[PDB]
Amino acid sequence: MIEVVCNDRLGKKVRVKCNTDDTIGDLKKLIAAQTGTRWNKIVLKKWYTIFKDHVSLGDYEIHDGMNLELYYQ
Amino acid sequence: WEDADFPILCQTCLGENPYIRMTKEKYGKECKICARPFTVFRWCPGVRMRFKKTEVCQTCSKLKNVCQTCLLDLEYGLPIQVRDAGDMLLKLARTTPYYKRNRPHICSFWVKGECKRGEECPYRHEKPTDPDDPLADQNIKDRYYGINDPVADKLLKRASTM
Amino acid sequence: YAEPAHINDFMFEQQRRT
Amino acid sequence: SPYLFSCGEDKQVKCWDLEYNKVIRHYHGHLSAVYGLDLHPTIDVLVTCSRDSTARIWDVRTKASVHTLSGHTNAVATVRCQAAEPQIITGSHDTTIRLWDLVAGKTRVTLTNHKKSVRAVVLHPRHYTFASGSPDNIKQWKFPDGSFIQNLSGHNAIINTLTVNSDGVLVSGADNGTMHLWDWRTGYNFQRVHAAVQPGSLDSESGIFACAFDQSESRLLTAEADKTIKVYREDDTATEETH
Amino acid sequence: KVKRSRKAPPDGWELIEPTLDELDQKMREAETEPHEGKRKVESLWPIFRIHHQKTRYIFDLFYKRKAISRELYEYCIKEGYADKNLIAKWKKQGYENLCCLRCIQTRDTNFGTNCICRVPKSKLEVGRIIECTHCGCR
Amino acid sequence: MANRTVKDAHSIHGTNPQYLVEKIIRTRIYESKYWKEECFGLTAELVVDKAMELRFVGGVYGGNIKPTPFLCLTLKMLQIQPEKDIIVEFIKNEDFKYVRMLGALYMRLTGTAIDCYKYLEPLYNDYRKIKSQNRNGEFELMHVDEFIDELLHSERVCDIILPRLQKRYVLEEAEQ
RNA sequence: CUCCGAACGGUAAGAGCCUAGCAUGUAGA
RNA sequence: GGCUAAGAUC
RNA sequence: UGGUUUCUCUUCAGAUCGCAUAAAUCUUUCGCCUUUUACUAAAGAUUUCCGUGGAGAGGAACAACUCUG
RNA sequence: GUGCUCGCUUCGGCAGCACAUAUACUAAAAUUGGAACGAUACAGAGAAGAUUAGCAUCCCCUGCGCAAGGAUG
Repeated sequence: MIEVVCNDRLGKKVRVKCNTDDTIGDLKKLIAAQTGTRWNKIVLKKWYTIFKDHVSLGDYEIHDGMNLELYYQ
Repeated sequence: WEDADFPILCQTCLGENPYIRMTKEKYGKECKICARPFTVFRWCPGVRMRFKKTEVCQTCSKLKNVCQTCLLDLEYGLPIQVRDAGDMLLKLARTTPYYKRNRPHICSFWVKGECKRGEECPYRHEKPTDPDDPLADQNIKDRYYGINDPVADKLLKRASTM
Repeated sequence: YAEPAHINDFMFEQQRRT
Repeated sequence: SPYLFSCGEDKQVKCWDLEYNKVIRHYHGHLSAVYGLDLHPTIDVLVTCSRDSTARIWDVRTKASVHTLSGHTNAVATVRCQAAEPQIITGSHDTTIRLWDLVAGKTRVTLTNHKKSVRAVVLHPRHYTFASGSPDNIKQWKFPDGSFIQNLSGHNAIINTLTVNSDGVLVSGADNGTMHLWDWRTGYNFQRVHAAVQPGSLDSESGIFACAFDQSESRLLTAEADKTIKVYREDDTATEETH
Repeated sequence: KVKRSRKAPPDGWELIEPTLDELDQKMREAETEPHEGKRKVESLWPIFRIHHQKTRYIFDLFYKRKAISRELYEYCIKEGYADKNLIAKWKKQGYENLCCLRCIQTRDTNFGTNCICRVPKSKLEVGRIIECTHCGCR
Repeated sequence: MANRTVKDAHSIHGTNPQYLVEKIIRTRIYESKYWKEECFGLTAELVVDKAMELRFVGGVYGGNIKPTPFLCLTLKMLQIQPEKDIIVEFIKNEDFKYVRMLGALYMRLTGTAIDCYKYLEPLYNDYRKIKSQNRNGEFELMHVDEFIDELLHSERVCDIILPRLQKRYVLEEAEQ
């Protein structure tokens, strides 16, 4: 279980623990549970690389502590 | 900084009555004569007047010796370009001033036709001036300083007519 | 030259407007 | 008020209150060292005679300055806050004493004396007005607008301490160690004795930098420059008639 | 609208039920009016005008006609049908047709006086069709 | 060009008429290929031309926020702010199924509470179908009564949030 | 045994062209 | 022209 | 002797003025320390804020119900 | 407008008495002038240095600063 820290700008930085084989759609539901927004309106980004909605976390090699820059759509 | 106690204004801008009422706002209104806040002294010249206030600064108007609102002169009434030209101020002066110096602004809804205010409109629902003349094309420093003064230009030109 | 007065503002504004 | 205010040379008027034996205010505002501080008996303010370019009227228990009494061409060494004098008598080192008012701040009257750098001032409110002082060619003064009564005796050394008691004694503490004691009324030097020095100190190092009488006006206290706070008591005698 | 008391209002409230409901529906429709047309403070003018007519209906039923009971009068002033300060100013003989309670405040004017609403036309100037900006009318 | 197509005509219920959709959705829709070809010129008669050509009902799709032309024509209609007769004309016209759906979005966003229940109630009897762009970009079939009931449902439309003044039960106690 | 941290120390550096959400409310004739 | 460790200095 | 209330403004508060209890600053202490602010809490005294207490001044409501004596 | 005159004196009204005495940076305005270090295309931080250092004797920006930091003569 990796602890992905969705640390966006302006104070919004939360920890999101997800499974390795868990999909990215399950990660946005856990990231919205600590941030306070709709999970359908959250777009994760890492230098203009907008992630998909169907690719598992084990495919991106997102290890523990690999922080993400959260953005809102 | 920049404080004041009484406005150095003319008798024309002071109102056509012995009794008036002043309203002092200390360190405000952003007086562009010296780019410093001055005591904005608002008053009422009379019935159906403009009810203007102070525009120039306090110390900036002391060297020019003009009105606080009209900003023409102290005794004669000619502009600063006409006062620095030249007695010359005795002939160019004119007592019993017109009410256009204390007249209110024009109604923009009356110029557009949709004057929905009616007879209770405080603005003047009359025809505006002719924009082809240089008398309605002055500026801030153009009236204070003598450079580019259209009112002082016609005052020296119309003085030699007959 | 300023010269204040200790008269009432109510009677002065009523007499001048009348 | 129970507050032993102190003026340090590190540009900090550390008002060490004696209610807890610690700093309570730590007021600031001076650009350089502070020469002297005097508490006003009536107005709740402290006249901090700084040495940057002027003095400072610091308000007690407010931690803020009241007005900058800039009326000196040099460092304002001496300071005097009298209830009788409406102004604040500031002693400037530019050979010109001044009396800056408390409300306005400008110097109401200068001093046409004290050709040397005036760094001393006194006050005798017992039966006369407040006097003044100078290192070279000192003279008396008056509290209403100044009045030169008489000059001083032959004391040419750099005077730094000038105390006056209510019994008519006038003590002058100079930097040369010649503690000349004269009279505030007669003017002749009564004792004019010179003090000794510490054995660990040098030969020419003893100098009275500060001197003030006791609260009971019995034993005089003069702090010398030889690291020895000397106390001078009184003694009864009659064979000291001056001609 | 909710009565906000739930305390069984007495007799005479049903006699004044549709009259106060028509005045309350007029003020709610005036509150839903947009900011177009009004210049700067003309939008607050029907807010005081509906409030002035609501206070005049209760005061005429209590003082002039004297048909409403005092128990229904105290329940109407507590529920918000009419302001108690507006009925207090109308009890004095010096003010019986005042425009608004804001115009009677002495500290509201910059010159420290009353407004043009509390001034008769015979004692005023000849040519004046002015209206009170704070109150709403004369 | 993008502030407001009218200088001073009317206003929205709580803000500017252009600031009715979300600011995250309005910023991405302001820079689009379908928007830049349309925002250079758009009139009342030109709004009926572009709305009849498009047959799609949805909002954003894809990784980046790519707005549908249904949401793009909705923002251009809200920036233009037409009269109530033109908005009632687009809802009653049977020339296209997407034309009545485009008028219903402008009715539920900027219209009054009594006017929203009065206009959307005859739209519930339509049994026709339409194509809707999903979140993954694929098309999905949606009935006309299914989209009209979704506008009267909770605020979950594609980039739209505007509650009514009351519910259907609270409005029933006051009016019909 | 369940005490959960946030920012700065960080993306450079520049050349030509292109488009924008902003603000003031004047005396004068 | 002042204070800094003949300021350290082949 | 003669007034239940309510709102404005003028002092001192050494009474758990507060039957409960926040933040900042100053002078000393500990832990981390890597530049700093955000830090941990032990002691003491200086403000700000949430509030309050007696005693004169001015308006409104029945001040008239007649309260104590 | 509100209440009253041993008023004219009808009770339709008129005249007088008493109270109420100056709100409004005045408009639903008229115009006036433009700023992303923002995208796109071009080349891509040198593949190379012999004075040995600081302290005080004039201002913009980040920041809430009686902490702090960049630029300065």
